[PDB]
Amino acid sequence: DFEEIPEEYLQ
Amino acid sequence: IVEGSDAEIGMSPWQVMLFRKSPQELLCGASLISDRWVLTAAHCLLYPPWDKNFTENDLLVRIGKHSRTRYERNIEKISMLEKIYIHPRYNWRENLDRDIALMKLKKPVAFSDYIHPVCLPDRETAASLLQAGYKGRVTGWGNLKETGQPSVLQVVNLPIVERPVCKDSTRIRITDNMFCAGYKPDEGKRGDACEGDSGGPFVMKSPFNNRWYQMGIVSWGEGCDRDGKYGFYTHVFRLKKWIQKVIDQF
Amino acid sequence: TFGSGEADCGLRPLFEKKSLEDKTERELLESYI
Ligand SMILES: C[C@H]1CCCC[C@H]1Oc1cccc(-c2nc3cc(C(N)=[NH2+])c(F)cc3[nH]2)c1[O-]
Ligand SMILES: [Ca+2]
Ligand code: NA
Repeated sequence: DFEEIPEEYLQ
Repeated sequence: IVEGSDAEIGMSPWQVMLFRKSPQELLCGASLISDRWVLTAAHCLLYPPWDKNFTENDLLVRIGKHSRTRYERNIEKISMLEKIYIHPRYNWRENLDRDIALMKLKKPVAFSDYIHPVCLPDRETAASLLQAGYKGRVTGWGNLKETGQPSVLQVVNLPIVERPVCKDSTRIRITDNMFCAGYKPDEGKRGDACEGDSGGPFVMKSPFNNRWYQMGIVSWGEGCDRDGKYGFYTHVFRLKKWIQKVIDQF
Repeated sequence: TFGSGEADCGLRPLFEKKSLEDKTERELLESYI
């Protein structure tokens, strides 16, 4: 249920 | 947190969320003590019995949050880790004695109305505040019941308990590096931290200088809010010299 | 540095800094006698 975060933070 | 309430916005600006990148999930709570250091419980990162050993690259730290599941655009900051340091004598084999770890962030974070560090206690403050009967506050996005998760940060205020009482509530060997807190069965009030809360802060407000100090880290408990049981926390002041050392060495 | 912490540690922007109290901090202060 966590909303996605900016791809930039996975890397 | 069990029998706690929703926090107010900016009530715990030092609360941090350890987030796993794959799966994307809340791992533990943590606290912001500098603009580059986060403090948590070592068992959230290394716990061999269950094959848990996370490294820098598997975690994300989210600061400035209120909602558990939403990406609070323009409010929270997400930092990557540079290094993780676990206490050299962390005891995962027997009782989680010295359950503390420090995480260095890749870049410093900027403070805001929602992001601000907590103070670490000094001998005098520890001395005067860590007395049975005195209440502290715990926060987190952990379970609401033993056996679901809340939408926002929860908070609960609990009294510190006399060490004898703590030792007589369990079979585990309690050391001087832990303290326990919670209401007694004959108190009416309830409350406790629970799964998902591990790693977060137990803080107290000094009546001398009005500042919030982090006296403990959520470490363990048997069940959540069970009667006759208490929550145990890492005694931050006793491990402070270790904290200072890694921070002024790295 | 530590001893206390980031110098301005423990003072919340939305509370201490504006002289506003949160809804249950008084509980804590009252337990210190
Ligand atoms: C999230 C992973 C990270 C790696 C290994 C520990 C595991 O975390 C956990 C898994 C299952 C339960 C807990 C947990 N139960 C807890 C209960 C209490 C309590 N006072 N009643 C507490 F303070 C912390 C807890 N933490 C917990 O922290
Ligand atoms: Ca004063
Ligand atoms: Na209890």
